[PDB]
Amino acid sequence: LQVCLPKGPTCCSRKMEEKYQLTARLNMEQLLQSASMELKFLIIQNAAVFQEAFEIVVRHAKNYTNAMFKNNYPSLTPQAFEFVGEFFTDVSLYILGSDINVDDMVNELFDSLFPVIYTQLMNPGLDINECLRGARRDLKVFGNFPKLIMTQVSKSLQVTRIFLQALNLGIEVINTTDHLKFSKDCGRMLTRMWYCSYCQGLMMVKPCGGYCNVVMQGCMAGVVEIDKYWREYILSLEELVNDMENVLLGLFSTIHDSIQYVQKNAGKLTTTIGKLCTLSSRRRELIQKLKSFISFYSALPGYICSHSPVAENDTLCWNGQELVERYSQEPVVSQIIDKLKHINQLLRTMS
Amino acid sequence: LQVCLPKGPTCCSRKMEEKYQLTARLNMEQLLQSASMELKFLIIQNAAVFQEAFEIVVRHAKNYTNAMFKNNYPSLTPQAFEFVGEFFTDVSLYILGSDINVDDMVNELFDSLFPVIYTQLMNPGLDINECLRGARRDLKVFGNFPKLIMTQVSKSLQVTRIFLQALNLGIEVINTTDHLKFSKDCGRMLTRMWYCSYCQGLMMVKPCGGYCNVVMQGCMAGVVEIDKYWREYILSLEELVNDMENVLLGLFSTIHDSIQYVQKNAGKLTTTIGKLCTLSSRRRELIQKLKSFISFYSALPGYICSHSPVAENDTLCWNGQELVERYSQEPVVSQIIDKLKHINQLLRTMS
Amino acid sequence: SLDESSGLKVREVFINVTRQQVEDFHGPEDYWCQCVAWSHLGTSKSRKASVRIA
Amino acid sequence: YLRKNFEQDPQGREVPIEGMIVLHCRPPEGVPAAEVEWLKNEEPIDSEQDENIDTRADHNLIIRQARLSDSGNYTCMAANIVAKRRSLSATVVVYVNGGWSSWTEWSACNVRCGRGWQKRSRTCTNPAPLNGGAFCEGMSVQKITCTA
Ligand SMILES: *[C@@H]1O[C@H](CO)[C@@H](O[C@@H]2O[C@H](CO)[C@@H](O[C@@H]3O[C@H](CO)[C@@H](O)[C@H](O[C@H]4O[C@H](CO)[C@@H](O)[C@H](O)[C@@H]4O)[C@@H]3O)[C@H](O)[C@H]2NC(C)=O)[C@H](O)[C@H]1NC(C)=O
Ligand SMILES: *[C@@H]1O[C@H](CO)[C@@H](O)[C@H](O)[C@H]1NC(C)=O
Ligand SMILES: *[C@@H]1O[C@H](CO)[C@@H](O)[C@H](O)[C@H]1NC(C)=O
Ligand SMILES: *[C@@H]1O[C@H](CO)[C@@H](O)[C@H](O)[C@H]1NC(C)=O
Ligand SMILES: *[C@@H]1O[C@H](CO)[C@@H](O)[C@H](O)[C@H]1NC(C)=O
Ligand SMILES: *[C@@H]1O[C@H](CO)[C@@H](O)[C@H](O)[C@H]1NC(C)=O
Ligand SMILES: *[C@H]1O[C@H](CO)[C@@H](O)[C@H](O)[C@@H]1O
Ligand SMILES: *[C@H]1O[C@H](CO)[C@@H](O)[C@H](O)[C@@H]1O
Repeated sequence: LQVCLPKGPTCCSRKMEEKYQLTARLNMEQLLQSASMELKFLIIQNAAVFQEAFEIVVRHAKNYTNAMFKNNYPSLTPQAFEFVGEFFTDVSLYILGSDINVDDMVNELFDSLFPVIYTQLMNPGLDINECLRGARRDLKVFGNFPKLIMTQVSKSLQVTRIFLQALNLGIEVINTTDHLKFSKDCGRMLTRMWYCSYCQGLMMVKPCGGYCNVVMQGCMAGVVEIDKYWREYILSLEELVNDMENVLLGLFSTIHDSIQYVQKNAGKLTTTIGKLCTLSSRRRELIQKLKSFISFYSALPGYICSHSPVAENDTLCWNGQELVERYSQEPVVSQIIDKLKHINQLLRTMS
Repeated sequence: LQVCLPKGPTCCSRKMEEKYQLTARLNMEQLLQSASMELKFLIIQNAAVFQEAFEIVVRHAKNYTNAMFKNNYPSLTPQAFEFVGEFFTDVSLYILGSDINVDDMVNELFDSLFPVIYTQLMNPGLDINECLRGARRDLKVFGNFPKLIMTQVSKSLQVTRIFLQALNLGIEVINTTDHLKFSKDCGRMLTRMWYCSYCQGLMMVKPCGGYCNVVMQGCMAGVVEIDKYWREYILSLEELVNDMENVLLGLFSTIHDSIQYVQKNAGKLTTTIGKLCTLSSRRRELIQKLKSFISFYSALPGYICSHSPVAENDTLCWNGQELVERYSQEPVVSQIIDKLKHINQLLRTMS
Repeated sequence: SLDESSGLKVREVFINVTRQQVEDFHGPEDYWCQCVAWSHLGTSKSRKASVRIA
Repeated sequence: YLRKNFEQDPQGREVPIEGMIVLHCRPPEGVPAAEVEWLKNEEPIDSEQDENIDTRADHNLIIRQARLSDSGNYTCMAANIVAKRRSLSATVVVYVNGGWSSWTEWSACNVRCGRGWQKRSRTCTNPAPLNGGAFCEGMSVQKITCTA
């Protein structure tokens, strides 16, 4: 045999030994799954909820601005509908991790807004449109509203995007936990601890508690090292939470005030242009329930040994090769560490 | 046989036919070499001469500037010798086609000149040297002398480098001419025209002039197409000739005036820095002798037929398969065309 | 309508559908529509035309 | 004599978490031969410190996995008895592509009698986008009508 140390006779061959190894693998994976399931479900729930909530906020702000345009500036419709839809589509896209520039969003928005204002509100009476687009930027007709909107929405959308990425990365690492494959020696030790007693003809003998402790410390060597990075991740997320909704809702008020500011100088503008041309409660509850799992990677070997059939009394137990009266006594992990380091640096540099 | 059309008996086998083919190849290569030798040697001579003349001009300007520093600014020597040598070495390198930036040459020159001026002319009394180098550019101490020198030398060095490149490319195309390999059918036709008469037992029969004309027009099909581009190359070179020496000679006058300009503001500069820290005849003769070769690619088949044993009388001559009393009647080329187009566009955009 | 080639009852139905309907539709597939015609013998489905926002 | 212009500056690259990238560097012409040294974010890198990074005789920086050596501004610097010359820094950013999760279980029909709903979630976490990786393509939620 190659796993069960044959002290004398044996009831199992090499094939039954491979079978015991596969069952040991399945049992270890099931135990890790049972340990991680509650936290995994919590983070998956919150990720889904916040993504849906942000999409709802974007849609609400979108057709609120649409309604305000429809009520106060009917001469600017339906062009206003088109460029407002474009802007809020780009906003939702930037929220979902796409490569979008916020300042460029605001600039395209105002470059689309100004010509229809000039043609339908100031000079009622098309192909010179690009010249007007240029006059939007060259005369700074909207004053400091564009820079104000740029900063206001950029701050909130960036923190929101980083928050969603952090939630997804937490889901990913916790899901990789129960799929962690260990070394061959660790597998042979788990097989010896759980099943090699059956090869010797024993029916109800359980492994020693101290033997389980040493086996798990040998197996989970690299896995415990994830604890520091997981704690720093939880703390950085708590720092980041202590808003995207307020900015996207006040966008229409700011745009209406900007239109009024532009209209206040129409006398000289038309002449010179003709001449030239519970959410906060959900984040707080998530953080409070997540702080209870800061010791997830430190209590995992204890969980594996306490939730498996063990002889805690260390009397008449299986030490891995014989029945004794008293026991005498990285790559995937590195991937998890690197992803945690990245998300922690992002959370640190944000707040 | 596969080349000599056997009208009846024949004195040669297939092996003697391959021998005649190889001798035809050697004869064609020798004829092309004899046709191209004069132009090739002319352009090689002029290329060598102009390169040597430019190197002489660079050395003369070099030690002219050296003498002016030694006579007018002895306190700046021997550092002046070092950076003047560096500058003129880089000048010679850029002249010979190397990837050298002229603006960087002038900037390094002035960055080396300013600290020794500050330490030996303005503040008589080393490791803070880079700070002084920075103050050269941050305070714009040399005024507009650097941009003036940059433009003045960039124009002349660029036209000189392009002139040398055009000469070298002419050498390259004329040398590629005599190595042109032709098609199998062209080779068989040359073998039939020059040697297949021997297979029939004839001793002194020469091929018909019109037969030579049709054979050469079939062979030199793509080679004649080079005539337009070669003529345009000659004309563009003549346009470019109608200077590098004058600029490199006036360099010392400009550098001395720049030093005087710098010294005129020493009062505030020292305080703020201490607180902070025949040739034209040769081109004309080359162009005049080169214009005599503007019909080189158009008169080449005529040369091949007139410098080979032919029956210009069209009486009792070899038509390729029998003795008659009266005759009845690309890739490498594309490479040459592309290089000629490029050099012609450069010569056009220069002058 | 009545067809010229054959004297039989023809029916033509038009359905508008606004941009607001497509942009506010949050289904899994592209906004598609199908046509069902009813006869004395049975029913028949047509092609699924998907109206999308460019 | 040492030249200012580098023969070939390192090029910035985008590489996945598992991808391998080689940074080429040709020092400027000079006598003696320039000693090429790699600097990650203006700080030298030790080839013996990590198995993932190694220095080649022809001045090349090879990275097998983007895990043991993450993103940064890699710069090639040539040293000689004359002076030193810095090349243009290459912005190497490691990007992670979005990857779909398996279909969860169908939820119970909210309505006891009549038209009900059944949901199935599909998160973007295997793998989750990193350092500005492209987000998962398609829908995240699945809803079907049920009759109880
Ligand atoms: C958490 O970890 C578990 C364990 O690793 C993981 O379960 C796995 O899910 C993936 C989903 O991608 C399964 O892989 C699939 O296998 C099927 C059948 O062969 C393929 O059709 C799938 O291919 C799709 O994606 C490919 C990506 O390259 C495409 O090439 C292809 O065209 C398809 O689009 C896919 O490879 C895998 O089998 C399971 N593992 C087991 C043992 O069942 C789970 O995804 C992880 N994440 C979460 C949050 O659950
Ligand atoms: C926007 O919401 C208003 C109510 O505030 C509603 O009347 C209108 O139909 C909605 N329009 C769109 C485009 O959804
Ligand atoms: C063994 O069992 C006894 C029962 O009273 C208990 O007191 C003791 O703590 C047990 N040993 C260990 C190692 O837990
Ligand atoms: C050129 O260099 C020589 C070095 O022997 C020097 O004597 C001479 O003065 C320099 N040039 C001129 C033209 O004076
Ligand atoms: C041409 O041929 C005739 C004989 O047929 C001869 O007399 C005459 O000299 C020849 N002339 C030339 C120039 O070939
Ligand atoms: C990388 O270097 C370039 C200059 O080479 C600089 O513009 C850029 O900001 C640097 N990026 C980082 C992340 O340091
Ligand atoms: C998820 O989407 C599809 C499956 O429909 C694939 O392109 C790929 O598996 C992706 O991650
Ligand atoms: C869920 O949907 C189907 C299974 O019904 C597959 O395409 C795939 O497993 C997906 O995740």
